[PDB]
Amino acid sequence: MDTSKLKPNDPRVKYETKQIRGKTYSYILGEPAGPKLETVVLVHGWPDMAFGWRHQIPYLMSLGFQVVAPNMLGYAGTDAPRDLSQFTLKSVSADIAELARSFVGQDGQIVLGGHDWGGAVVWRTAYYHPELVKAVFSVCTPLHPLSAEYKPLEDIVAAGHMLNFKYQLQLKGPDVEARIQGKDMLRRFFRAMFGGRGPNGEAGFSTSDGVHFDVLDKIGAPPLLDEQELEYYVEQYALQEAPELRGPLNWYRTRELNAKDEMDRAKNGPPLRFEMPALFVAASKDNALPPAMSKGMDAFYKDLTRAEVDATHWALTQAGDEVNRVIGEWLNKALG
Ligand SMILES: O=C(N[C@H]1CC[C@H](Oc2ccc(C(=O)O)cc2)CC1)N[C@]12C[C@H]3C[C@H](C[C@H](C3)C1)C2
Repeated sequence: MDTSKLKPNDPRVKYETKQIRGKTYSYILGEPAGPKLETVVLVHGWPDMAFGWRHQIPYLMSLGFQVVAPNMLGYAGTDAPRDLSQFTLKSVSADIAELARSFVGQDGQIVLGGHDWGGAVVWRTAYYHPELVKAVFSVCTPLHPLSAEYKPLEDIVAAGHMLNFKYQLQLKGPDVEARIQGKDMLRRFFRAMFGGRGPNGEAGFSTSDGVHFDVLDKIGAPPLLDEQELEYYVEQYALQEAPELRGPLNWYRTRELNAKDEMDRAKNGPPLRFEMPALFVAASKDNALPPAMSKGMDAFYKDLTRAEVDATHWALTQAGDEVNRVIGEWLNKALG
């Protein structure tokens, strides 16, 4: 089979929905070349969608894997509940567990991979559902420990800490949700988020201040999406009810809910400990998720493989071939 990246509306895969824990979940389903060896579930982040795995999906199919890549809660053809408790890592992990078992059966196991917010999801899924997850990998996103405390991000950055996360204040508030509505604004947003620049090279997004709305009308073509890829992101995001970014931005509105879930697990529940094979792929030039942030993470794993790829945040695509071979070689070791 052709292993080149999925194009928009690619015919090598199926596009389906299933009811999952009270929500319509849409996903990409790729069937294996040859006998099915494993099922791989792939979890994207923000502001991405299942199509963000376009380089990995046909590659994994060619190796004999069934691939299920959902549009996560809030995104594209998937429901965007009003209730923020649906957007917690624990609830979305349970969604993933039910969706995965709808393919492999309740007794089955999966390989689970994530990027960005999806990487945070898959570490929690392997923690909440060890019965299900045979092997787990994350691109860019390292492990964070179980939250023992909750402090508003406002106070954290006001104290001079976690300043590379300050854009999340803007994302969780009203401004992006209110201003980025409709296809034409979504297109400008995606030009910014995938590397487009203004007439004098100004960025459309920063980790300090978030989306730079005044740059958006003059932002040029993104280097990390071709024109039809850009338009597919616009079209798919436009499936959401106005305001279209409510669902995706709800992921930044769960800090307190997630903390409450995990302060519990951190006192009664089992410790964070991954006995199954795990892979962490860092990205050299990710300024939100720099490799240095993964420093103390190996102690939580019996069997963690580390890799680094020379790419920005959008490593699945910009370094797609290298990421593919890191994953494929690790799976050779992890599954056999
Ligand atoms: O915020 C998160 N991703 C955004 C994705 C888009 C990027 O913006 C970019 C990136 C690159 C470019 C470019 O190449 O030009 C432009 C804009 C900024 C960060 N990810 C999380 C994932 C987990 C959970 C929570 C906290 C922490 C760890 C990071 C969210």
